[PDB]
Amino acid sequence: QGWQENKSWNAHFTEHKSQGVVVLWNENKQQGFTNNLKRANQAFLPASTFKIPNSLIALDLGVVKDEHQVFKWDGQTRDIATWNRDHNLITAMKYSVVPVYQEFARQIGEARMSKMLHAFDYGNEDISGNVDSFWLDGGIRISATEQISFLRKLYHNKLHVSERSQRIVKQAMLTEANGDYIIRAKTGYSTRIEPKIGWWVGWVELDDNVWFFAMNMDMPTSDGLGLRQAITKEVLKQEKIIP
Ligand SMILES: *C(=O)[C@H]([C@@H](C)O)[C@H]1C[C@@H](SCC/N=C/N)C(C(=O)O)=N1
Ligand SMILES: [Cl-]
Ligand SMILES: [Cl-]
Repeated sequence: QGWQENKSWNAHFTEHKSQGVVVLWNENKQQGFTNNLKRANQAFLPASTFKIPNSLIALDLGVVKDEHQVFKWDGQTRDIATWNRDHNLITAMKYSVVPVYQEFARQIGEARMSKMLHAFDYGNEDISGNVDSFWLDGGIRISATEQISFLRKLYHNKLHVSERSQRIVKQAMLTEANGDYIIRAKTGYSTRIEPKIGWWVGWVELDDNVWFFAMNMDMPTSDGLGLRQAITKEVLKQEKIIP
């Protein structure tokens, strides 16, 4: 089997009248768990979770000099208000500012974007579509288990980019931390192509172990976005990963 199936986590999806998959990886024991082995291997558009490889590539090619470089707002008012201001790599990740990352992809270019995604072993490695939207409405597809594989390489500094690039991106992935755990992660909301889904991918660092996770769920409207982190934390608590 490889992966173990734990159907009891479906209770957390059903409790919120939702459908989806959570995948966990225990790094110390090299064991994986999921509520749905089939959906765990189903490949979707990455949407904003593609900000992780896009950040790595932009840094390594010097499109982004460091996490303090300011990317000026282009003056075009967009629907998410946090986008209509200047950003650096830290705040553009936090607020998931698409137009900044679309400019990164334009500067990287089709040829180099394709070779890096092949170097990364990322999903189906297919960038067909527009250079600045293929991860939103083009041909790239990645499963939850494939996100884990990619994230594990990032955690260990094993992707073929500089160690510094990988350290900066993991810094920008910082989402939450207390005296018990650190979460580094990235959210995604795929809306341009059916089915609309939400993503949350990353890992939980403990004193003696790290737990990688990748989840996606059906997201017909934006009012459910909070359930990405809420369902994931319910699974993490049930498995006694976080208190
Ligand atoms: C990437 O996944 C998304 C981009 C492609 O639009 C961004 C946008 C936010 S959600 C939009 C604000 N919702 C309000 N209700 C996002 C996310 O939260 O994952 N990623
Ligand atoms: Cl994006
Ligand atoms: Cl940090």
